[PDB]
Amino acid sequence: WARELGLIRKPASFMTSICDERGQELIYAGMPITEVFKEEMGIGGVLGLLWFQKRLPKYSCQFIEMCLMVTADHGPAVSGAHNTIICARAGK
Amino acid sequence: DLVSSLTSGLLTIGDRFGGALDAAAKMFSKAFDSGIIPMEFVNKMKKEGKLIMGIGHRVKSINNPDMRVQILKDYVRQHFPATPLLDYALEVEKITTSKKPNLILNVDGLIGVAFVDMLRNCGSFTREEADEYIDIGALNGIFVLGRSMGFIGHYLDQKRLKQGLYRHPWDDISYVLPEHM
Amino acid sequence: SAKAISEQTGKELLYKFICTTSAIQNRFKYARVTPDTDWARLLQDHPWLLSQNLVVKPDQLIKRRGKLGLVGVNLTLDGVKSWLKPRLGQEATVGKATGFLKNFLIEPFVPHSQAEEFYVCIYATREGDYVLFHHEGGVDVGDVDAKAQKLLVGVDEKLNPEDIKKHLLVHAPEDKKEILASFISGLFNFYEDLYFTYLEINPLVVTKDGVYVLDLAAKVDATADYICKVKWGDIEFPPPFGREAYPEEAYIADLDAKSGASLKLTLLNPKGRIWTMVAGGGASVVYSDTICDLGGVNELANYGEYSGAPSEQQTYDYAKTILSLMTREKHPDGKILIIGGSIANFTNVAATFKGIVRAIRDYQGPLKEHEVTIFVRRGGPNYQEGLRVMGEVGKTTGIPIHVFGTETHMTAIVGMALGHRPIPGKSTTLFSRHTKAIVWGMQTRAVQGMLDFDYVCSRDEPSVAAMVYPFTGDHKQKFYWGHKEILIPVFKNMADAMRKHPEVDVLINFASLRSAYDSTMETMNYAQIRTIAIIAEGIPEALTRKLIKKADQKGVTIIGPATVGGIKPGCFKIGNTGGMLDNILASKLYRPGSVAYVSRSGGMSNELNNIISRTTDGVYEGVAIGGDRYPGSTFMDHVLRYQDTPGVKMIVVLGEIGGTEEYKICRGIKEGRLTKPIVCWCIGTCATQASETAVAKNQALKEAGVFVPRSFDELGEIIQSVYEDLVANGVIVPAQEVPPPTVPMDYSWARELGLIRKPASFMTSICDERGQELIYAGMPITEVFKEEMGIGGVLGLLWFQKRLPKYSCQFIEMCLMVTADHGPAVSGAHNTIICARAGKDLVSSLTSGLLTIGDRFGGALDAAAKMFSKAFDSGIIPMEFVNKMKKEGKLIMGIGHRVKSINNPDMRVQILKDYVRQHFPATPLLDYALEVEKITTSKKPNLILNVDGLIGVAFVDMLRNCGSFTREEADEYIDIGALNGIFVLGRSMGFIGHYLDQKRLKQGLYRHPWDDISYVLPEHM
Ligand SMILES: CC(C)(COP(=O)(O)OP(=O)(O)OC[C@H]1O[C@@H](n2cnc3c(N)ncnc32)[C@H](O)[C@@H]1OP(=O)(O)O)[C@@H](O)C(=O)NCCC(=O)NCCS
Ligand SMILES: CC(C)(COP(=O)(O)OP(=O)(O)OC[C@H]1O[C@@H](n2cnc3c(N)ncnc32)[C@H](O)[C@@H]1OP(=O)(O)O)[C@@H](O)C(=O)NCCC(=O)NCCS
Repeated sequence: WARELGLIRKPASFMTSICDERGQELIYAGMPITEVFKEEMGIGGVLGLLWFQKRLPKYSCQFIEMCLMVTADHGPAVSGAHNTIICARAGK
Repeated sequence: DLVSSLTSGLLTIGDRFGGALDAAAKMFSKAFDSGIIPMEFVNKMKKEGKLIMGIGHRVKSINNPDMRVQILKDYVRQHFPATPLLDYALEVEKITTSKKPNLILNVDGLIGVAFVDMLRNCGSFTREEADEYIDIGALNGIFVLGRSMGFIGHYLDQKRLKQGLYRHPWDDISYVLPEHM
Repeated sequence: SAKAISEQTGKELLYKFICTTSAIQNRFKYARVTPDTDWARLLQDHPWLLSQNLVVKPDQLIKRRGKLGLVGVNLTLDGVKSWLKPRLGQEATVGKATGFLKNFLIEPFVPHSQAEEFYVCIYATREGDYVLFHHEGGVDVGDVDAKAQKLLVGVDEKLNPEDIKKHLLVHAPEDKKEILASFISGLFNFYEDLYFTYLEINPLVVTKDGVYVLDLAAKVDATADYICKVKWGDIEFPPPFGREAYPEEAYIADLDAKSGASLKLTLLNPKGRIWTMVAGGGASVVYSDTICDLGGVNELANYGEYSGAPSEQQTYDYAKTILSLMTREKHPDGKILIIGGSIANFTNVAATFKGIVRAIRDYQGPLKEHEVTIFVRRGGPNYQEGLRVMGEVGKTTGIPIHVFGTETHMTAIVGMALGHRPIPGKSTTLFSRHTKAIVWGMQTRAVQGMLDFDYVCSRDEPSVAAMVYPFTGDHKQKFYWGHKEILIPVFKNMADAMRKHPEVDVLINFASLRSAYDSTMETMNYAQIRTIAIIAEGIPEALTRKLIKKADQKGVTIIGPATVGGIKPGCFKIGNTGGMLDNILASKLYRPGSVAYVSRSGGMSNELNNIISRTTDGVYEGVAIGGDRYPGSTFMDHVLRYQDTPGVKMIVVLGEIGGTEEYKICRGIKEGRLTKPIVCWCIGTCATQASETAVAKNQALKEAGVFVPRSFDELGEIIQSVYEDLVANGVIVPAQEVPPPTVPMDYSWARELGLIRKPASFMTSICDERGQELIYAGMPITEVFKEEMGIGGVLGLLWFQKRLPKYSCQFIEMCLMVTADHGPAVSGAHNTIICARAGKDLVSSLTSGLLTIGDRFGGALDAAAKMFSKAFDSGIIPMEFVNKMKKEGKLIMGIGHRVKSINNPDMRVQILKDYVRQHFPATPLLDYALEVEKITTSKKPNLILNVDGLIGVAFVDMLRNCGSFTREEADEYIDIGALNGIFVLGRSMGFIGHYLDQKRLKQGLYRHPWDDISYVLPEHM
């Protein structure tokens, strides 16, 4: 009540310049979610919005998706995939 | 569950929280084997702009001291033969509390210098073992294994109070977004 | 603070760090004789005592021992042994001080004539250093300023021996003229290199063999240890020669040592009636001055302070020591306790009063038994509630307590106490409403105070353009402009701030003493900065004289070296001057007045704001110049700066004892320079060089047309008289009190004074970290270590919040010893080894091993407890339980092994089973589990009771069969997972061991070869 009638004051931590969840639309970096889906940017476009806070050009967006496609699975011999298999086989 | 709650608490024991246990041993033993005075070690450490690890604490001061530092000091004075690095660290502590009262020699610095004393002034560690166990990280493990009891205690307590999901209210945030990206 | 050093350490530093080609003599030939010293070690350590002639003299900072006759001259070893018998342990009398003699210095006696002894004295002043030399030294010189040749060497400049011969050695002997210049130049170089202040070598004796130094005297700038601790070493600063300290005085000295505040106590009279426990620097000397000026010279008991916001425990200890010192003697006329103080800056008055009234309620019986009268005056934030708390304790205890606030004059409290009255070129316009500053450093409290002042003084533009901090990168700090939230950029280097903001002209230097000099020397070469305020403290006198010199060169004015700043109402405020916005709005410092003032200390500036506010129309521009030795701008520069401003109508000046500046005020007003009415008072008369004392400044200023009150009780009366004369003459036209803008206060301040009531999450019934002792479950950490409960005991405190019995604590230590490492084959140890071989770190290796302890690995600690305790509370015979877990699938958890079967036990289940059967009273569930294992060993021999099942059933049995668990907490912890906690905390030792061991064998990255994979991929998806 004392801040709704506007008299108290509060220093607020956690500055977070990404993804304002309040309001009538889920705004990303500066661009709303309906603009994200109308401008037809893939997940590379929202990687540019959330991580870099820039609307990256449409060749860099496809390059970010190409990087997330080639840095997918590379066999289960390697150590991280091996630990995931050990924890899945322990049924976690 | 227990392992995910304790584990998501244990993945913050880094350099600012609780991982000063090894850097307050490496720094205080790298400035004791290249022997300077404490009053020049502090000058060098401020001149380089880096933090003296294991000398600062957010909430405790000299007018509000933490007692767990005193319980360890009164043990390492008696049962420990020949502990000079702790005396060096106490010298640096009072040099820094003469300026700012906030900067008090932590338990994360007292355990580091007392463990270097216990490794290199008791038996069975010569000088390559007792420096390998500082370089490898056997002093962060003391903090992680000690604080696991507290984190499991906090999991059990928040499980027994039947508390709900946490939401962190928007009046503690101040979103500072760009204009229109 | 330049303080004295002993002759032994002076000669030690001289003989060790001198750099001369001259023949120095008697190097490291001196002996220190104490009352506690022996003689065999002395003869073995210094052999020259058995070879030469000896001169012994007391070194307890005794001045002019020749005029007193305490010097042993030309004696043998038995000569000094027979002469030191009435000198060691006898209370000597020197000047006006009778004190113990406990220190003597022995020198080799030298042969010398009257024409060999000279006088060298290098003492520091504001412009530079004075090298004073006299060709006729000794004790009977007398006139130390009327005969000798002086030479002023400027700051940041060197002294050449040709200049010594030209100005200083004109009347030296010719057979000493070549070596004396070398010794004086080396002595000056050593003086400048070790940061002394006043070095007096008398009497120096240059003879044919070399140079002897008979007596020495030296004061060293004690705050230059951060630059010269390697050259000083362990300096033992001696106290002045006087009476030995009382143990309570030494107790408060120890409190000041181990505290962060300033806790001073000195008992002038342990029998008298007037005790004064007054917080503040200048507040204590002002209260003792108006005790002295009201007939209380002889019966003033103590004087001291508790300044700089002490903790509640520390102010309780100080007030307890004062209330115990005023208790042991009786005074039937009546004892008076003046718990005074000025307006505090930011401290909540109710907390310090809470400490003092704890010390009062601890001494209420003796305080009524000894007829005390407590007079309290305090101001600042929440002084209303603080004085109301003190009035509540005065009502409830029954002792007379008289609380006064900002409405009272500062020292009329001691007026109504003793029975005297009843109890009821440089610039001028430095600061403007377009003046933007640059703060240097992370001082967000001071910057938010300045921005709150800029809001409330009706100023449309913030007076912090940017902050500068090189230890972090460039970012944008979040600050509060009224209700609004603004971003203020903190820059790494000052070049970016002076590039993007060319409108600034003032840098507020909040760097510490180890970076303030370099920061303002980096600042002073920038053209836009025309004033510099250095708020730090500890900066040495040599570095601040170099700052004064470069400020006079570059034309900037400096209000730095130990200050709080200075406030110009309506335009600007330097950091933390004034205090909170409560103080700014109560003292009406938001609209421009017509009075200017100068002070030296920053503690009396708030009282000056209060007095001018209550008795005048406001303050136009007020400045405190600093609490250092050589202030960056003295009183006369600010009075001349006030003279050229069209807004000032009168000027108040608050001076102090020491330093000749009010004489410059006298000469400036007499030589036709000052016209506006000056009011002044020099605080701290209290004299119970005599040409620069406070009564000298008062008698000098009273005659010279300056309005000077008699005591400090009448300062506001004099200022009100001068103001009502100036409003009768029609020059002062007071404006109308426009209402200011309002700021919201603070969530922290509103909860501290207690009117907000926010609901708090995170209920946490464990480990109260706050307060003074790390409290565990309900028991402090000192009781944890005193009652010898191990890590099982602190597990019972943190996890279960009960005091577990000593067999159960040792049982939990036994469980954490058996559930440690069990080989690296297992899933969690394997994951820890793979993350350690991928070179990660301890917490990610242990953590990614700990994320396997679920159901199939580490789940038998809890499943074999829930199973054996569900099927024991349902009343089932062990044969029926084995058959019930047969028809439903469901192999019994906690039963089975791979090798150790029977007549070949587990040998770590046997240790736990032995401990439980020997120590646990009334263990039914282990006996039920042993009946089940006796039934199921008949099927297969290797169906022995596992250790993961035995710890489960022994733990459930311990919880529901020992004390302090009922039965519904005793299976609540089983349901929540205290057994999973036992396994995870046990196996963490093994996983950290595996991390360290794979880090120590220096293993490489793991690849898991394709011979052990067998890909079973589809055909073409
Ligand atoms: C833990 C820590 C963040 C707490 O410090 P803090 O109370 O927040 O102090 P702040 O960072 O708010 O204030 C910064 C000022 O104090 C200085 N300072 C703070 N901690 C310092 C430290 N350990 N060593 C040297 N200087 C320190 C900063 O240099 C800076 O100086 P300045 O006044 O000239 O600007 C910090 O001291 C630290 O990182 N210590 C090393 C890690 C550690 O020991 N952690 C155990 C306790 S959590
Ligand atoms: C048939 C044979 C292979 C079975 O041997 P086995 O040791 O009983 O092996 P099993 O796996 O069947 O034993 C499991 C038993 O222990 C029980 N058990 C196993 N794990 C259990 C657990 N955690 N908890 C409770 N019970 C468990 C099982 O329920 C079962 O008991 P059940 O009979 O009540 O069902 C054995 O008898 C044999 O070797 N026969 C060949 C001999 C021969 O003729 N040789 C040729 C002549 S030269």
